[PDB]
Amino acid sequence: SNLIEVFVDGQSVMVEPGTTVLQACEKVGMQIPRFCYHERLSVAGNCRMCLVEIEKAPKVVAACAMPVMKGWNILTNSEKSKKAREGVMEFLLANHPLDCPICDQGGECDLQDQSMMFGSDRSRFLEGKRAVEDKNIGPLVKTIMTRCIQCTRCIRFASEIAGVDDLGTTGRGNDMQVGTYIEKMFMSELSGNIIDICPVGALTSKPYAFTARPWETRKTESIDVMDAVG
Amino acid sequence: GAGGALFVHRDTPENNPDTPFDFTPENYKRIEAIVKNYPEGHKAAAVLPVLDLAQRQNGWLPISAMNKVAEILQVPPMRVYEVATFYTMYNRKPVGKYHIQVCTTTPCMLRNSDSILEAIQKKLGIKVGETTPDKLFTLIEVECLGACVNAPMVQINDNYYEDLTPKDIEEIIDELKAGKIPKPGPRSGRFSCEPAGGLTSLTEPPKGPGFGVQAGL
Amino acid sequence: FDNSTYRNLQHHEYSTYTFLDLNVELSKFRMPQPSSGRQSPRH
Amino acid sequence: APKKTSFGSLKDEDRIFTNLYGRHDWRLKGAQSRGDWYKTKEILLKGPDWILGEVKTSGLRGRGGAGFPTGLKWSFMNKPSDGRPKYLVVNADEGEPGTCKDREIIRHDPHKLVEGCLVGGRAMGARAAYIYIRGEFYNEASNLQVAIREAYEAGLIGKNACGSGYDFDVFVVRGAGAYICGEETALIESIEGKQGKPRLKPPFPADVGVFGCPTTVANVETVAVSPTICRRGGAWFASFGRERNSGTKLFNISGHVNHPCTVEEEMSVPLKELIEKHAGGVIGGWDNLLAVIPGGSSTPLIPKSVCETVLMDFDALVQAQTGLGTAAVIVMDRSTDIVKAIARLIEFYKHESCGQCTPCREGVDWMNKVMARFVKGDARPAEIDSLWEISKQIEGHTICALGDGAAWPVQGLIRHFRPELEERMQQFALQHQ
Ligand SMILES: NC(=O)C1=CN([C@@H]2O[C@H](COP(=O)(O)OP(=O)(O)OC[C@H]3O[C@@H](n4cnc5c(N)ncnc54)[C@H](O)[C@@H]3O)[C@@H](O)[C@H]2O)C=CC1
Ligand SMILES: Cc1cc2nc3c(=O)[nH]c(=O)nc-3n(C[C@H](O)[C@H](O)[C@H](O)COP(=O)(O)O)c2cc1C
Ligand code: SF4
Ligand code: SF4
Ligand code: SF4
Ligand code: FES
Ligand code: FES
Ligand SMILES: [Mg+2]
Repeated sequence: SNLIEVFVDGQSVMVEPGTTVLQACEKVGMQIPRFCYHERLSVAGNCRMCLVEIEKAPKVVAACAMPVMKGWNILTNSEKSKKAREGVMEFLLANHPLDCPICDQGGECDLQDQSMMFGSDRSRFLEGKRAVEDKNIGPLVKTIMTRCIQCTRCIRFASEIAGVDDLGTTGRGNDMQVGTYIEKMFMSELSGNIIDICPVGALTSKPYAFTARPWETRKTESIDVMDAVG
Repeated sequence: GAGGALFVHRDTPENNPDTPFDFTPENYKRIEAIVKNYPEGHKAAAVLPVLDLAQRQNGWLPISAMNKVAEILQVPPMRVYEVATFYTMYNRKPVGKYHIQVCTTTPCMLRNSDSILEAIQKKLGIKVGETTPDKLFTLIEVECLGACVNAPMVQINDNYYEDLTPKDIEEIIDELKAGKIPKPGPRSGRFSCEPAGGLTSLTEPPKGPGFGVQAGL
Repeated sequence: FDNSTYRNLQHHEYSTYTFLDLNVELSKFRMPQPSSGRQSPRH
Repeated sequence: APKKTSFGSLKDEDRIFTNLYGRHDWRLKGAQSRGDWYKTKEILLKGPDWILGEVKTSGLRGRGGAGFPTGLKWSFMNKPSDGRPKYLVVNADEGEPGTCKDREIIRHDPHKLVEGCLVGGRAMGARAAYIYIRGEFYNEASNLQVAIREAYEAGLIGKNACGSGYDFDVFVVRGAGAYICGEETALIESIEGKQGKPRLKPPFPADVGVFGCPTTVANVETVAVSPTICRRGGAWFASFGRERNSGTKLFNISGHVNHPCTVEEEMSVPLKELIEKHAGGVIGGWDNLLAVIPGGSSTPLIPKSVCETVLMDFDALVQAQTGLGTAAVIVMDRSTDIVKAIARLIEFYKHESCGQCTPCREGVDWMNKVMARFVKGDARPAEIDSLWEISKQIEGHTICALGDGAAWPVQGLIRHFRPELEERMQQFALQHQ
């Protein structure tokens, strides 16, 4: 066949060429940590949480954007990968606001869960944190941009999935802000989905605000009836 | 310190979509020549020059200018906003007639750049991010400008003034506000990147054409 | 043959449009550009 | 006698850039009088394989700072056509603090650059050359445009370039003040009308480059030395410097030296000989020397005890744990606050970070704050090891090498001047109770 042989933790996997390290690892039930990679969005490669060690390679690679080579052995749980994850989460939490009690993403935060599973347990950051002014993009999506981790998921969704190019980044460096740069409503028939793709509470639902916590809710799987798409 | 400026636009009587901006016909010819430089199907590659052209016609970049560039090149206005806010040579706020940038990076800092900066400050009576009440001078600090060998130095509207002492920069300022234009280059009788005195290399006349060509060619 | 004179004195008389004027002048010398097949990626 | 052991004294006849100081006519007629555009048609008719081999045997390495072997990098683009045009992009961003060589090359010897663009494009099969010049170099850009105009009128570039039947265009593109746009993928993105944010690799520009077409990004000096290597032989180029450190190099000596200057010298010249002979020596004498950054701000610094016998090539400076970089030598004597200088460099890197990836965007600003506190001594000795670990977390985990270049000076300062940091810490401690 065209399939090539790779190794995840010494286990042999046969993958189609072009498959990335993340997909090769997930073929054996291992989920590489991520913040900016979405499988229905274009690859970004900027969050750097997916950094993993390839055996006999001095450098860690971004698993979300690196195609697997023939004969590669991926060490998803070696000391290098763990240290890379801890450093990345340290940098992610250096400027994050202490907002978890008031954040609506409280029990549903990928930042929280991946900090508990892959990061350290304390902080050695002894400076002041950054604060970003909030943007208004309509009555559906509530914006609190101090929680933004700059994964640019919303920008990619709007540009590709929604076909609206209103969202972007202004500035550069630490003072790089996601927004519209002008007072503009992000109107789209699919505009609420940016609430879901946002890993953090930077984008939340305004009608849903403060009403419940995820552990309280009971989930019923059903069908939408507002149109014929079902 | 910090950036100081803001990367969000708030509407204002002097800066709004209805603010009048348009390109002159000669500037439209220049835009046409600029766009011709890039392959067909890739016209966004012209946002960098054209936007700069607007800032050359107007002196700064109002939101209407960004919208005009976006309309001309048929790109979403947010992409033009991103380019305008990312690059530091784009003035999203009006500046003085003479925009003075003083390098304060380590190679320039070693050659007493603070003396030049404070000399400018005491000559003009303004701070590091202000404009004179006559709107003739805007002073700011910038990173390395690529003239480290000729440090300390300043840039004034696409001109380099190198090997400066407080007297030299004061003379440049007081001659500039008299209506003239000082000649660029070092102010130390060096007029190049050569060693300060002696010209230790390249003393012999350069060799003629085909001097060291290998055989067979 | 001399070395006491600086020969890069032309840039003392450059205006704000010299670069773009030179680009306009050079426009007539360039080969036709290749085409991607579309007017824009959004087409 | 073969196998020289000493380097650092080459005569003017072997200097590639013969008008570095702008004492001659930079226009076409002067360049032709100095040997430029000589037998270019024959060189083009030799073939891309011949040019690639001539670059290979010269042992030339990338003069942008990374020191990659130029022959292999330019041969990466020797693939057959697949329907996409091929381009050559010349990097003239020149953003490293301390570097001033490419500026002089462009403003004084632009015809060398144009001829090198033609030759390299023929070697790579490039249809055209895009020259991305720094936005602040307006006079240099207009000089380059004048040179390109003269080359077009003389028939040296354009349709039927030099009469070889090869069509080649040279465009000049100006950036707008972004040091990150010196990164090759960031530069490519800036050409395409986007933000100067680097791309990830793979793909490499030889596969997907500018406009999604095969591309090669090269430095100004690397491209400019190409015609001279082709003409004078290439094997002549390898005779200079040590093995794998061949050729001549342009050095920018700045800081605390009597006469800061840009010079050309044999590659493996000792650093002390370079400073004494051309720069006029350290201010206050060689005994007054404290520290030297040998290759621009991105390289770790070295003290006086290492500068005594160190050679100025890639491998020797790697052995000294600093690297050669762009060969911009910043000299600091014993009268400067070295912590403040390194903090100013860290502030530069903080202001120049593009902000795309987490490690750079957060950690460089964190390091800036920590070094700002270190300058005043407002910290504790455990924070030195904390800062070391932070820098190690930044290094090797970023998309581009701006994170590495922000971590390295901090590591050098910690490695060689920890007692100064601790002394400032204790002075601030007892001064403020
Ligand atoms: N001239 C200046 O103003 C500045 C220079 N620098 C220097 O830039 C250097 C770092 O730049 P990088 O591009 O990240 O170095 P790099 O080692 O990653 O590669 C440099 C060149 O080698 C090519 N290359 C490397 N590996 C390749 C591969 N496996 N396949 C194909 N091509 C490959 C790349 O295409 C690139 O063009 C530093 O050493 C720094 O000193 C840094 C800042 C400013
Ligand atoms: C942050 C950063 C900034 C850079 N700036 C420049 C620059 O200004 N000029 C340059 O020639 N190379 C710069 N480089 C290195 C480029 O990658 C290099 O020029 C390019 O790879 C050409 O390599 P070559 O000299 O081997 O041909 C920079 C690299 C980084 C990481
Ligand atoms: S986004 Fe997540 S980590 Fe941040 S405050 Fe909200 S719940 Fe806490
Ligand atoms: S707002 Fe949310 S989805 Fe958008 S870039 Fe920030 S963290 Fe990512
Ligand atoms: S290391 Fe810094 S400059 Fe380079 S891509 Fe990451 S954030 Fe941008
Ligand atoms: S998930 Fe791979 S870099 Fe973000
Ligand atoms: S440090 Fe001032 S020009 Fe580079
Ligand atoms: Mg959310």
